[PDB]
Amino acid sequence: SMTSHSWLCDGRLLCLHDPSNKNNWKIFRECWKQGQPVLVSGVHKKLKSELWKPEAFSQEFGDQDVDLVNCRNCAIISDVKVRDFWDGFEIICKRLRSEDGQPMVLKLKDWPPGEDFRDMMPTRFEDLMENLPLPEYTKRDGRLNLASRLPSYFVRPDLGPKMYNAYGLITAEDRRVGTTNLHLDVSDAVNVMVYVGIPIGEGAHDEEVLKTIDEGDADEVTKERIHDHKEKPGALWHIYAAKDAEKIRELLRKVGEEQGQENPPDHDPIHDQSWYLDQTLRKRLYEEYGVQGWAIVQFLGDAVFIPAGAPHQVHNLYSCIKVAEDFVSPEHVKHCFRLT
Ligand SMILES: [Cl-]
Ligand SMILES: [Cl-]
Ligand SMILES: [Cl-]
Ligand SMILES: [Cl-]
Ligand SMILES: [Mn+2]
Repeated sequence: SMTSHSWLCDGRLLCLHDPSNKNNWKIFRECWKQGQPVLVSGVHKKLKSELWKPEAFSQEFGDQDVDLVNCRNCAIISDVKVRDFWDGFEIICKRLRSEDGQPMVLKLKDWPPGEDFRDMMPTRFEDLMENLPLPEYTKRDGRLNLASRLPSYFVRPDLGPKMYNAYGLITAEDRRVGTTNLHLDVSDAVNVMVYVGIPIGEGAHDEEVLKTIDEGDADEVTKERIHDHKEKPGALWHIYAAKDAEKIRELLRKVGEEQGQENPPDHDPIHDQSWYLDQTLRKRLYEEYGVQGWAIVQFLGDAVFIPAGAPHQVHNLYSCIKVAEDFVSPEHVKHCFRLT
């Protein structure tokens, strides 16, 4: 039977089932006011799927110049063509190679650049913004979005959306690396999985995806979504409550010292965006600092709501296209205020 919602993370995570339900706000707002993230499934079924394929991004924009990042080592690959990224998205043999002659795991940096999404891709912008869940919170002019209503005493987000495009991580060594490192934002965000590309040529790395989710600390209901429904899994997230950020800073300052980094006692390891919390660091955060997170697997069409001030990291299981919009909910406006 169709249901309004379910729970993940052993009851700590709301999952809404109908992205366009005019009553979602009544369930959402009680979880959101406590500083929890929220998951909304099924947004892919509202979108024009032909607008979100990698082949169409290559055909229409392939001649633009861009930089990429090598996710394994943080190296920047300067001033290449955007088709060099898209044409290897799903076909491994077509990927750029490192000196070792392996195909690289790559992320496309800042594309479309700055606030240009709307200008470059007007039809995609319409399709996304018209189908965001919780529209009174997430639309530019929604009645519960304060982004356009605050004076300069508050940090206001840029005009979005922002696109996040990157290959999936592959090997047992890759399990310790991020697509996006641990960091926080002063605004609220909604991030949608609009496309998941499951490769071919070295397509058979299905078993290291299972070990990654297991060791990622995912719940038994999330493990059922794979085996039972055959939905396409994109990315493994870890999110932490805004109130735990300083304990996470304290762990990461201790670890930097142990690893002979040399840093002033005040420096901000979260703001540096230089860390990925692997199984060892997550266990140490729980045991030694008493901090528990939410481990979330974002499938095709899932929308992740990230609260202002919440530290978070992302690890792509397969090749993904994500589109995110920032907003300022009244519940969390404290987090972008410039005083006390
Ligand atoms: Cl809060
Ligand atoms: Cl467009
Ligand atoms: Cl709403
Ligand atoms: Cl990063
Ligand atoms: Mn982010």
